[PDB]
Amino acid sequence: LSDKLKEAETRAEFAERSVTKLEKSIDDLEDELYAQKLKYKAISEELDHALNDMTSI
Amino acid sequence: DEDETTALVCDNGSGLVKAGFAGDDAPRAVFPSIVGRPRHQGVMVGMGQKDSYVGDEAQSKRGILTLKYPIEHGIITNWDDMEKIWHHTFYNELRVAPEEHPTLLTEAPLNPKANREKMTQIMFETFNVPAMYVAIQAVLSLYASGRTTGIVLDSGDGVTHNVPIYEGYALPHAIMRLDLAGRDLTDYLMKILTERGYSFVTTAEREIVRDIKEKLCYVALDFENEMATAASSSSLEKSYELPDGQVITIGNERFRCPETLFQPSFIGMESAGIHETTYNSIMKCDIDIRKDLYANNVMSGGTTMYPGIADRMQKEITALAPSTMKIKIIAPPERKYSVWIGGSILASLSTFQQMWITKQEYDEAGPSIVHRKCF
Amino acid sequence: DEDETTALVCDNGSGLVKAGFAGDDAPRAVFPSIVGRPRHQGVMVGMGQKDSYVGDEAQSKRGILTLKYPIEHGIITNWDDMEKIWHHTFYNELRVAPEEHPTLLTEAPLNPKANREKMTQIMFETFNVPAMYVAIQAVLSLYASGRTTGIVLDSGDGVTHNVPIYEGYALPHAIMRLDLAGRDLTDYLMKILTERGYSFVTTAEREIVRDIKEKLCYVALDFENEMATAASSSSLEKSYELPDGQVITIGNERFRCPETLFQPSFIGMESAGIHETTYNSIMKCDIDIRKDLYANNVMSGGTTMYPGIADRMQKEITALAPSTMKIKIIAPPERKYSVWIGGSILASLSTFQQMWITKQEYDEAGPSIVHRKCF
Amino acid sequence: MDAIKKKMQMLKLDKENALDRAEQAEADK
Amino acid sequence: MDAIKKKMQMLKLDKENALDRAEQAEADK
Amino acid sequence: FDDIHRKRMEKDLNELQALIEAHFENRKKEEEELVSLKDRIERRRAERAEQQRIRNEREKER
Repeated sequence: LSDKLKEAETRAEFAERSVTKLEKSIDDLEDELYAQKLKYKAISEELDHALNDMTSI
Repeated sequence: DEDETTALVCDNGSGLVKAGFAGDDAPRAVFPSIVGRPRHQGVMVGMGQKDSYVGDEAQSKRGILTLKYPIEHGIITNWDDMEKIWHHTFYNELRVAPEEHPTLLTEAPLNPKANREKMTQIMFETFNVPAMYVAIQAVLSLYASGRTTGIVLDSGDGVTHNVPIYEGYALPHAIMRLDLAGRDLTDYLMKILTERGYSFVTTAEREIVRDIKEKLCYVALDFENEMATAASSSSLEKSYELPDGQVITIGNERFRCPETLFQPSFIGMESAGIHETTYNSIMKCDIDIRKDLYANNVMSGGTTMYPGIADRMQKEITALAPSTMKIKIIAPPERKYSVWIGGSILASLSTFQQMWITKQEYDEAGPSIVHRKCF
Repeated sequence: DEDETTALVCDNGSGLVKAGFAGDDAPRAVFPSIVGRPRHQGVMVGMGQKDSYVGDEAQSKRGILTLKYPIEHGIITNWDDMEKIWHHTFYNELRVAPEEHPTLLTEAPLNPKANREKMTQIMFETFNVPAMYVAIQAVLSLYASGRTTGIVLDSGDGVTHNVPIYEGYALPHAIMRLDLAGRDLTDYLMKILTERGYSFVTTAEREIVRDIKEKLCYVALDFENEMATAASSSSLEKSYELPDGQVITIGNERFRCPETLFQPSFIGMESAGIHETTYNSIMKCDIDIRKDLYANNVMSGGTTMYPGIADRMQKEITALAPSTMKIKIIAPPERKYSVWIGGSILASLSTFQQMWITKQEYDEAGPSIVHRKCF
Repeated sequence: MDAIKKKMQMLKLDKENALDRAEQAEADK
Repeated sequence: MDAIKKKMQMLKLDKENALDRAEQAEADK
Repeated sequence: FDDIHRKRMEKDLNELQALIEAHFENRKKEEEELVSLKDRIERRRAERAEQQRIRNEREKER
């Protein structure tokens, strides 16, 4: 039990570490990703918005 | 799904097959003219796996398939593969079994008779089509474009045909058939990209180069000046994303490949290019024909969608043509998709119902009948 | 030690380095394109010991070295190791210095341009050669064999090129560059000898297998028959003695390896074999060319020295080729080293002395100059 | 630029046709 | 984009000018 | 015929205005809702992360 606990505690730490590491890489992913997400579509949107108007000549 | 025995229509090239039904103004589906086969020994058990894959299946599973094209330079050399393509093309996606509907297939005006005979035989004996017709691609292009007169350049993957038609009449003595085509342009690009450090030798690699060409290449209005800058500076280079995340950067090769249409010597071809091929067809027609053909250079088939080609072909003919005369190219956005559309137009004309070979006349005469009935 | 400013000639491939002076009929010395480096920590003091070893030094001290080849299937990437190979080739073998002699190097016709530019740059900037000339291996292969017309089958360690030349002209659209070579045969043999219970995975083991291949292998005229007997009886087995005294007995692997040249699928390659690429390179040429190319299929490079290879390819080409016409393979004893000889022939032609890049033009333009000056 | 692809065809065709008319209108004499 | 604005207006003008020239020249001829 | 061209301009300009609005508004709605939502998700995750770091320190003392 001590070894299973050490392994489970080690794994509790590694798995929780992986969870907070991924929650962080995901946040750091998603947050940087939303930046792309919010600006790639807004830039391309607004480019397309502008295109409707850019082409009004 | 259909409520009438409308003919089914297909334009089967050495590249792709466009398909839909007679009476429409567009194909409903497009398939590559490809049948793929695995080149590896199966190790796992119970993973399905076909003996061969067809059309889009062949490309989707291509990682381990060798991909073959049943059509070369305008004709079918492998009709067992075309039967699988036609089942898929007519029944799996369009959802119509030819057994209850007439079928129209297309060919170049000088296309070997053996090919129109097999197209007729296959649809009557394998698909039990009630009727057949094999159409001239030039006729179909002119119908779709709203012309009865012009030089039809069908400049696709297989062969460039180049046929003058005036007031609906063929002028066959002025046909400049040329063995210069889109498949050769691709082969040239593979060799010049090899010079740049990106060798392509396998099927997957060949299909990548054809994708590079279709997305990055152009002919340019003025090749030598465009090359002078593209070959000297990164400012005219464009990248392409390869399937594995790697990239290729391409300079003058971007237009040097398409240029083979105007400079066939790049692939060892004895030709002055597609614009002299076009010009000579006009030149060989009667003097009161020439004015209408100069005013009607008709664009159909592939390669007609390269940037700079519509403007380049009108300029190149103008440069060969007499002064005073107006040289004009017929090259709308619906350019090239004119051959499929014409198949639909012809199949559905009231003046063309008597031109269908029925599966009556067919069995009494055999497939050689197409040579007597289609034109 | 030379009494004239004769050009130096060297074939720096993925396998061997061949070198001598222009005007001779053979390289004076041949050794592997290898630069070796210690893979162990030193413990004795005052032992000398180099950071890197070159050529025969690399093989002589290989017990503790990892050995690398700077040329990758025909292209130079590790130019720093090649500077060491050239310095060794010129100064410790030929006893010449490029500074006092113009130098000729060679590559395949579809070899990436980077190879010719880097070879030019190093010989001018680190060796101060007064002039340079990058030759085509196909040109040199036909000069050595005595042809102006024929197919160059240069099937060596790096890449098989397959190029038709007619009356001294290239017919480039028909070149079938193939990723099938002597280098793949060495690795394939390591894998099939593993099947026999003798695993080979390391550099020393690879050098042992390259020696087994070079001394025991052949292709045979009839593969399946040779296979059936080799797989059934000890009468077709041959032993090999390893450097450490071990003995390996090899049966059908003796030819199954080399057979990959005709059946590339053995190593996972999408190819019909070297006889089909030879055949198609001719079939893509005009009919007034084909009559001369089929009668002159010319061998150059390694693997062409295998028993049954000229007869095996001639048989397959003949089987694919039309009748009446004669099909022949030219396979002179000056094999594997004939491209070097061709280099000597080119370097010494009076008609070639205007083809040199001088070390004036070079510095004004930079190494890209080779792309315009050589061919 | 879909708007342009079609407007481009419209204007090139309309100006070319108008120009062809301008040239013929005078050239006919 | 300048290319589209400048040429759409110039090609539009070639058309309008050519159209007027056709009418004018036709009236003369 | 020229009515086709007029119809094309009518649909393209009705579409242009619908588009200038849809292009911008679909992004402003999705994008501002997304950052507002994920600004909160980001803050909530950061708060939870701090709380877990504190929880880990407390267990280490235990």
